[PDB]
Amino acid sequence: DPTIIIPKRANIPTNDLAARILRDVKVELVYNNSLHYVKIRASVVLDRPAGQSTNAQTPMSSSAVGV
Amino acid sequence: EYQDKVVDVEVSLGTQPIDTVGFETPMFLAMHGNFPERIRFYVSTAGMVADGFAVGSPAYQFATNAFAGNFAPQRVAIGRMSIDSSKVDFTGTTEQVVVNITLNKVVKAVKINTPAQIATALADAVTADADLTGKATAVATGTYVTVTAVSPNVVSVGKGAGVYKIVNESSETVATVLPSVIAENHNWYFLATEARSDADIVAAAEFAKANYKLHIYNSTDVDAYAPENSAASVFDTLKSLSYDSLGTSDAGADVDFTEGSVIGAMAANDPSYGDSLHLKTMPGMVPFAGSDTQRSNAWSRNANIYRGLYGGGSYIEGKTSSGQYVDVIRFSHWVKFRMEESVFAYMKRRSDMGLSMKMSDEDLPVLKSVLMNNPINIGIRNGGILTGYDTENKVSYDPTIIIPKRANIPTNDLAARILRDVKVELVYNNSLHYVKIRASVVLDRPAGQSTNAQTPMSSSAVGV
Amino acid sequence: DPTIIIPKRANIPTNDLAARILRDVKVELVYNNSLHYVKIRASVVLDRPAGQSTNAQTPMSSSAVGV
Amino acid sequence: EYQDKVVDVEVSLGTQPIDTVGFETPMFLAMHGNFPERIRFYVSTAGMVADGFAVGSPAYQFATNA
Amino acid sequence: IGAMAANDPSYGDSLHLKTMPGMVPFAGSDTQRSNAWSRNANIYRGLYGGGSYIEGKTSSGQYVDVI
Amino acid sequence: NQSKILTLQAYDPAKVLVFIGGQRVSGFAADTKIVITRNNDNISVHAGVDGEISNALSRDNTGVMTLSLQNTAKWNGYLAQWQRQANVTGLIYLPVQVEGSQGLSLNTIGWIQKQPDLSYGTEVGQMDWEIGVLDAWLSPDQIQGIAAGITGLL
Amino acid sequence: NQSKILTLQAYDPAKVLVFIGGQRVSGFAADTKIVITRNNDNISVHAGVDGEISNALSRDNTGVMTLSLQNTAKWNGYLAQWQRQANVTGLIYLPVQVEGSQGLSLNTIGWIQKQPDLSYGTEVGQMDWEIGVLDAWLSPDQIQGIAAGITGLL
Repeated sequence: DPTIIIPKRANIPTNDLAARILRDVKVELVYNNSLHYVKIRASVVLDRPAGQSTNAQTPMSSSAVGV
Repeated sequence: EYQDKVVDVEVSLGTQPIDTVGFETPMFLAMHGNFPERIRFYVSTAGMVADGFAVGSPAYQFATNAFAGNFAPQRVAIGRMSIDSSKVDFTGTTEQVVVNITLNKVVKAVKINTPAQIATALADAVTADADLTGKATAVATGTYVTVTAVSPNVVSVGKGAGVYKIVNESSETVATVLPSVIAENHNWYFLATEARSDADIVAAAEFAKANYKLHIYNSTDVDAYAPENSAASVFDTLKSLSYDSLGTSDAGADVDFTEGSVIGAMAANDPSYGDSLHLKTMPGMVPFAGSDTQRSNAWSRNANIYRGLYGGGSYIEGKTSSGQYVDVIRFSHWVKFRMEESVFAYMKRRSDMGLSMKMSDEDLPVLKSVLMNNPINIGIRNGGILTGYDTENKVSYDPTIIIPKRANIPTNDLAARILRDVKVELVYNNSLHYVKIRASVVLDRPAGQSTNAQTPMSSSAVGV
Repeated sequence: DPTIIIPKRANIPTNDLAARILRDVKVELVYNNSLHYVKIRASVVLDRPAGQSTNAQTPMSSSAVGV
Repeated sequence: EYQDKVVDVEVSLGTQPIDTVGFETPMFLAMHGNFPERIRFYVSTAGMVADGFAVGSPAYQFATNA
Repeated sequence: IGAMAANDPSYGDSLHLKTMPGMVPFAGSDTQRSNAWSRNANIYRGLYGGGSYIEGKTSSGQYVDVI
Repeated sequence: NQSKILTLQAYDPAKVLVFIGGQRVSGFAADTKIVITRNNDNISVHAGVDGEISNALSRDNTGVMTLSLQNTAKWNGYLAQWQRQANVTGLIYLPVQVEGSQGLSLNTIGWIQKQPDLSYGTEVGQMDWEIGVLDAWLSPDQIQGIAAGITGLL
Repeated sequence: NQSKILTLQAYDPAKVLVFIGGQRVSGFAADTKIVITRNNDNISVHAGVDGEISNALSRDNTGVMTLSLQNTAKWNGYLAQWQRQANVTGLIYLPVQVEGSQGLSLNTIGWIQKQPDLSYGTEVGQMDWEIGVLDAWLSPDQIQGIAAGITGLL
């Protein structure tokens, strides 16, 4: 999310009140990106594809073994 | 870094990719010298052969069996022991004998055409290969040929065609090796061993119970189904010690090391469902050929048997050495690991921001929610954990959690800064193993039924 | 509860009135504690759990027999 | 004194605990020689058998009934 | 120091499980860890994929948090 | 038995993406974005006097995809111009794609069948374009596939 | 346990700043200055017969910002003139900003929805203007942000 910050009067040095110029205003942004290159991976099958695994469990995220 | 084409396509003919699954990596303690490390992880047999493993060698057979299961894992851990020599026993009978032998990245397939004569001919043929003689050695004796590698050379011998055994001998004992193996990596769950002596199996079983691992072994013994009074097999040996290990009798267990099939039928199975192994099909195994009495004896000794029924093959009864079902053991280990992991993960995140947990009644109770998240709820959702009200005993199965209060904590623990006495309860579900039916047939006209229309009364009133 | 104590003038020795330094101010505190280790006791049931005792009395605190 | 794991769990299969109740301890004057003391306190039949009491003996029957 | 510098002692926030970049996990076995603990030599250990300090103890045996 | 949450994520209408010709559609109506309906029943049934039952499959997969847009949306101009462009040049077909958030999807060829009526009133009006589809088979994009070989019987 | 002061400073109503178009509003009513309310619920819930629960997010962020001013305040003229200016020229949108003293804030686009009734009586009257807001999400302006990555679970 874009952000904007403005300093308060108590934080302005006395010198700037004579110069009458404010400083330290800050803004932030995130730039998008276009797409330049793409790489694809195809596959071809000739004979009868082999039967797939018949597991119906919901795939677990990671191994439980950890110490 | 530089791409010459905006769009590129690699056309792979025939091959297909496979998704990434979560699993427990098995460990196979083999004896060889192909690499210096105590333990390595492989993802396919191609990588193992690229490391100098001979086709048909024990590790290769185990890996190719493990990767063929319906629940096969995607990594395999290979242990390493010392190696003194190897044997090629031709005891039995055999027309063409082929032995695959690889020596220091050199691959060759010796050939040959009474067992003693075949062994002598094979030994002579081995010495004919100048490369084998310079780097390896062969000698004949009885029905077996003993081959040894020259010290700066690594030799791997594996099955080709024909009937014979391949046995590797090593001075290192399993009991001495496993403590070093566990030090390098503790990231594995299943335990398997190449050596099939009684002492090695007993040592592995003792180690597994202490270090919270699951032990598997195929015995290939014939006393496994001897009459019940003959308490002389390894299966009966383990019963006396009350150890836990999924052991099963087989015929090819010492030519193929069929532990791979069991692991592939067990690796990617989530314990949260309580999915027993009763009827799971396993490629590679061969049906048990004994008769009814032999099967009864095997069951009495807790030696599981692979049986073929109605054209297919099926495991049976999934029992362990101690008599408890393997499913219960896996569920207990799953709970034990994941409750701890969840609690530690919450505590670490809570102390990584400051504001670490403190021993007070105002902060302790959150452990109830922390534990009710992760295992206690996933188990209920997947059906592993039972809930509801029991009508027979008039008791409820609802999971319960209790946390002690600060006033009940002894002063000593406030110095040790460790809490104790947290209690949890659970009720495990059950699969269905056996069913019995009672049919009936009628031939003539069935007799007229009673025409009573009253609501059936519950019990006799006469009681004093 | 934190406590603070201050001595009175009559209790100050004459020497300190020349040195002009006060002593014997006392404070007390109780430090909290973080949590380091935890131990759990789980249990699993397989068959039908046995029926519990059906006592409905309020549990008594301790045995009356004492002399 | 030393704990190797931040969190540890003992998975007891089947067994369950019971709360602490207030009660009056009964006394059974049995005749035997298993221990020298005139009177001892037990909390389960397992402890009594561990002290050399034979299964089915009077004290064992009384305890298991109580 | 980076895991300790900006931590306000007023919270009593021990160092038990704080993660620290740069350090490498301790590789010894259980007996070696027991010996190190007996000598009050803290060890960085890796658990469940992450790294974590342990026990924050000092040479004299008192926890660094109290000091 | 405890109540179970049917999904982990939440059905977000903004995540439903409609691609007509390779561009995302924007400026939808209030209540309903799109409705997909089949023109004809999948399977017909012939019942004899004696009770014998025989069935025949239906090969008519044409369907209608309603599309609601605010009359102030800019996509009204695109479709209106494309209507006349196709009428003159004679090319009416264009790809159609729909991505479901927590449901089924669709990817086929389609065309504009009828232009919705236009009404001006106190509040902002609505236009319900009708887009034909060559095949109206809603396809899944989930872990489904490992159980279809289980329900099979007889 | 001792009672804790929820803040260091004191909630000062004068510190709440309202900027409509780049100018500070002045001459507020007695009791309440501004009220912000969302038009629709954030999340809807669909409950099945079996007990399955599914939810869908709501993308309607329109809201209403009540604004109370004394009938003697000069800002009544500004809004009244701007109403007709927008009616004639056709431009109704203008920026709206609210700064909280010890609470949440708001910064979005808005417009005048309804002119309040005018009543003359013994005492000075009050007018409660209604200002629409494109998005009614109250945003924080505090140290919040380091804990939002902690409450997350499941």
